[PDB]
Amino acid sequence: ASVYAWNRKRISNCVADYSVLYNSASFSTFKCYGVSPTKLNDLCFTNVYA
Amino acid sequence: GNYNYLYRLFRKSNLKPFERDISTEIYQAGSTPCNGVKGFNCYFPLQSYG
Repeated sequence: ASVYAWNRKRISNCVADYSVLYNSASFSTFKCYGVSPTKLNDLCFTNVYA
Repeated sequence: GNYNYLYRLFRKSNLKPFERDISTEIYQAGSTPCNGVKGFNCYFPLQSYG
């Protein structure tokens, strides 16, 4: 979508293996705030959003 | 923003009590052979509050 109307995906009821993202060197950036990216594969959450 | 004040962002293991660690070698955050060069998964280990 256009940025004035940004598009959200609900992530639920699945295993979030972020390791494909950790190795996705085609990303011109992969910043994180509050939490380190490498830690994410140890975690659990009620809802996740993109 | 004052960039003279620094914290280590990440480390290979926890500090022991009153352990002091001043080393600034490039942190390998993933599969990348970092070889002492900044880049994807290859980071300078300190950060600043600014």
